Amino acid sequence: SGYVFRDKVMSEFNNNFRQQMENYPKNSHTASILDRMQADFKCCGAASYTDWEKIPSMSKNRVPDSCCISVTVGCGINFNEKAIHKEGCVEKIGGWLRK
Amino acid sequence: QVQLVESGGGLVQAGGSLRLSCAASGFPVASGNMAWYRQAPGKEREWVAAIKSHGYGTKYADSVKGRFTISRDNAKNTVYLQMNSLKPEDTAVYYCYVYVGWLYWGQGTQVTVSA
Repeated sequence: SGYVFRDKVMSEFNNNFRQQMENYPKNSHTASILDRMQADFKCCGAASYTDWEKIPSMSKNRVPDSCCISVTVGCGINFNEKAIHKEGCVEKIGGWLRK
Repeated sequence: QVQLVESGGGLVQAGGSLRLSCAASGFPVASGNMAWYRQAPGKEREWVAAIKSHGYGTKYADSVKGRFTISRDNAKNTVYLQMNSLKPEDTAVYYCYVYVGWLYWGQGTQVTVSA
């Protein structure tokens, strides 16, 4: 019942971002695109980094390496909370889709 | 925009269970410090359950530890309050709050436990 946005185009971009998060571990091509957005915009997940805890095939206590403040190979495996971006991506990436 | 609409309140017997929901509109629950309050008529208002933003942890009042469990679903942007082993001392109107600089709350929902 609750919704993060009211505009139709903004809420559908939000679901599109969350949909490709589900396809992150099922496709390497999909995962590479999201790694750029999370790296360039310095963010993790849709609204928070804790969104990854709900993604199947995403290991426990693991976030994508692009979520780390400094992107190194394997930095997301057994990550530390103080070494990743906690803020989500949806608002800062597509906020201009609001009315 | 800060909307908080409590629902799920009702009447249950002593020792039963009840689940409250707090449909928040206008902000993501995953990055918001949210807590469940309650106030019975005659008594003073009090906070019972809480979940901080991101993974900063949850917190519970001592009178409800182990019985109540606060949860956070992102697909519906809703904070839940699972209330197990309810006591007649838990009869109150339950409100959900949000702390984002200031405080915002909803209308609340009535919870009553018989016997």
